Amino acid sequence: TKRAVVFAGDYAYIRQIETAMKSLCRHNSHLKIYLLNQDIPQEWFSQIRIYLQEMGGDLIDCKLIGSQFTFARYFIPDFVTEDKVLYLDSDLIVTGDLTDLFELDLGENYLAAARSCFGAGVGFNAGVLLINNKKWGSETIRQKLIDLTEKEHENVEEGDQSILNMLFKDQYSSLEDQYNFQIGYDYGAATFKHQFIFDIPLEPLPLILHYISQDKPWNQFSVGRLREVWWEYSLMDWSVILNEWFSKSVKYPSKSQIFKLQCVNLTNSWCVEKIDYLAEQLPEVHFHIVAYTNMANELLALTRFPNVTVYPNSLPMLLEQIVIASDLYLDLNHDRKLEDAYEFVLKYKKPMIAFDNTCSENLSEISYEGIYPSSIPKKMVAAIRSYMR
Amino acid sequence: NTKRAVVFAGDYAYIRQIETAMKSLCRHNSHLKIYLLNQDIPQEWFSQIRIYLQEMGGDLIDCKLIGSQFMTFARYFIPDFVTEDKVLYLDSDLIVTGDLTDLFELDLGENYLAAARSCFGAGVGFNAGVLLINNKKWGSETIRQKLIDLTEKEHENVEEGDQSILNMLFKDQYSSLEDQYNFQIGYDYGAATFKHQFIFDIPLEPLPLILHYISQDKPWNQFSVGRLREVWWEYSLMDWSVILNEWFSKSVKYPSKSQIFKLQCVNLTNSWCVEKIDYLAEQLPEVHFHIVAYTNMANELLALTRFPNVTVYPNSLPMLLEQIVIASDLYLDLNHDRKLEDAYEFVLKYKKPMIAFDNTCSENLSEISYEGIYPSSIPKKMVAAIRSYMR
Ligand SMILES: [Mn+2]
Ligand SMILES: [Mn+2]
Repeated sequence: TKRAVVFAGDYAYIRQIETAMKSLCRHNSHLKIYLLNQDIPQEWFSQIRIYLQEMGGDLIDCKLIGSQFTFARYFIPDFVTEDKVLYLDSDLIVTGDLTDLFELDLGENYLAAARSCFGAGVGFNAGVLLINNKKWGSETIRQKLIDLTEKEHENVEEGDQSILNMLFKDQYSSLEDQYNFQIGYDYGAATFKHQFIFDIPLEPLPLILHYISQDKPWNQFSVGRLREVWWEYSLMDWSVILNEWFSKSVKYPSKSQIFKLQCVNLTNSWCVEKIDYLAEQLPEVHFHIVAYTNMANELLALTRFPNVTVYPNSLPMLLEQIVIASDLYLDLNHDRKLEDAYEFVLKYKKPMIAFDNTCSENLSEISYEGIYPSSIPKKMVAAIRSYMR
Repeated sequence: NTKRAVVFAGDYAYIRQIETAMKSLCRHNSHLKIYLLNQDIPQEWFSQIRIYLQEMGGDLIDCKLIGSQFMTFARYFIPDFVTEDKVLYLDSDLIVTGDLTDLFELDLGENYLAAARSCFGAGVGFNAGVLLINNKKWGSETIRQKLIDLTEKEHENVEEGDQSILNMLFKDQYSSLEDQYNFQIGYDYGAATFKHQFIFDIPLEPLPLILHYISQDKPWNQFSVGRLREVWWEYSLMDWSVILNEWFSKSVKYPSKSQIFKLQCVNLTNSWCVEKIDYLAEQLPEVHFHIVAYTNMANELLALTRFPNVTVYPNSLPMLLEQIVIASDLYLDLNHDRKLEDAYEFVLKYKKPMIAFDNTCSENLSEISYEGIYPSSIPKKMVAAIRSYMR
């Protein structure tokens, strides 16, 4: 059975994130990792998802694209479905079996959280949270965290960590220091002459190393201890991690599914009739959605699907190569139709289909191999599948 | 067999591009001595990747451009670092898809370089992203300085960074490379913009030997419009183990130089000058030297990142030094006066041997404090002394 973990980071931190995830996975099978992000490319998710699945888990691309949306942590209950989830920062390393941490009862607590810097900071450290997702959702904790941040964000040193403290004061149980061992405090410890911090044993290795502060181990120069450990995981090939688990008979089939069809549309509108439904309904079809300008969030968010490539600011000749490379044109876009498409559809004799509300006004029913009901799009799903061999 | 010289140039921010480019090269070509011109790539990366290149009969050379004698123009300094008579320069925004022997073995004669044309002929001159360089002649004819002087003169009235200058100076003096050895597939947006339709009829089966993803439209961005996006990602996401296992099956497998340290040495400095530290690091690869300061460090010291066996710790603090001193075998009191008390306090307290050069002793705590004072003019004695503390 699957244990739920969540990270949040943009593509600029993909090296840290991937590493955090590598360490985690090294020592823990059956992980359903949810990754909140905005800009991480989809080829990365396709490949890493294969590995997670092979270890009896999964990888969920949670796109924070839309006006309703770094304070990504806040949105955890909007994406995560299980009752309990572990949030983890990306500037950190997992050194062993986290069973205890996973299997811990929160009771009526909103979350479990370790103290800031071994007792030196106020409150708890936000970098490891065993979260009661059921209660975060069913108590509207997301919107509460949002509204608390509008009301006073300046009056609070330390970002969303201070806000999570300010809301959950005395409403959290507490994790031991080794499940969020803030080795990155070293520079601050040394700064404030906290001599006994350097006396804490680093053998055996703490279960979670959290390299807080600006003094990061992956930088050129770092003064903090355990710099060498981050690099062990960062430079570890995924095949090392996997062969460990395929040595101890923990091996599952992936879903590296290949496409049985290549579909394309060119749009000059945010609205592409049933594109989301068609995407989820046809995993085996790569949809190519092209534009000549910037795209609105409703389309950019299609990055969440493994099987949809989106092309903002393309050009006619690039569209043309896609049409050549395609099996089927889907005439789904609403407002102004762009002529270049019909041109290329005729030119390379490409079949075309549409919905009753997305047909061209300045065109005729022989141009379409079928016109399908936009309120019964499963009929379009069956039509599309009929072009597969 | 023997090694073919290759040089990349790029900073840490592009490490994902650099490493991918190096994976696609190594996937298809064994026995590569790779040089890499940079200022901020951490040593742990080099250490690990070096192991791989060597296992394939090659090597990886950290070419650190730290010091006022030197990054957008890193190419210029190729003939200061590279020692072979011929070297292949490569941009890091690119993929190698096969055997490059025809390129490596090409005779330049008296040509200073070989290059492919810019954008299939669309642009003026050659593209600077793949260069078969006559390094012997670049060195022997002071090309680095002329490139710097032609950049000093008329930098303001040229447009392509240092490709302009490269083309300005070598105009009518290079042999040509076929397009497939610098296939600028990244020109696709540009070729679509200016309606160069025939660009798009150039067949991409079989795959060009060198794909070069020029322009702001990169295949590794969230979105891009250019073709052959898939192939960059095929390499980026490939484990090094696949590359190595492919070679081992074709009987190409060399042992690595995995040196393991026999001693740990430390110094705290308040100056740029740490007596013989370069000499010492070179003579003593089996010794891990740790050089610490409480402030920024000068380039002479930051440059020590070139050695695989020296860690350098700018902006450290007393309690951090304390922990390095605890873990270490020997204190080398090499800094050039303005001795910081902390070192001597930690040295006594944890009962650490401490040696020095004749020109680098404290004036205060006299010659019983040092287990040996060695000659600064005969530093081979300090070397032999350091090894006598090994086990
Ligand atoms: Mn953090
Ligand atoms: Mn380039």
